[PDB]
Amino acid sequence: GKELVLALYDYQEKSPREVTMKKGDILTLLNSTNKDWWKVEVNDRQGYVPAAYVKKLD
Repeated sequence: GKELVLALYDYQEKSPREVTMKKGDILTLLNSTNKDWWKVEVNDRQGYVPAAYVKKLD
């Protein structure tokens, strides 16, 4: 995915499939098909984070 999202809160990964982000991070939204968890790229890391904890930039 090429779209960007702003991390609204800090979030430490709770499972192997999740990824960690700091508030203010600009992440690349890879997949937003799931209503609750969006897959994002945090710099050079990849995984899921709660959709409600990020904000699409467009």
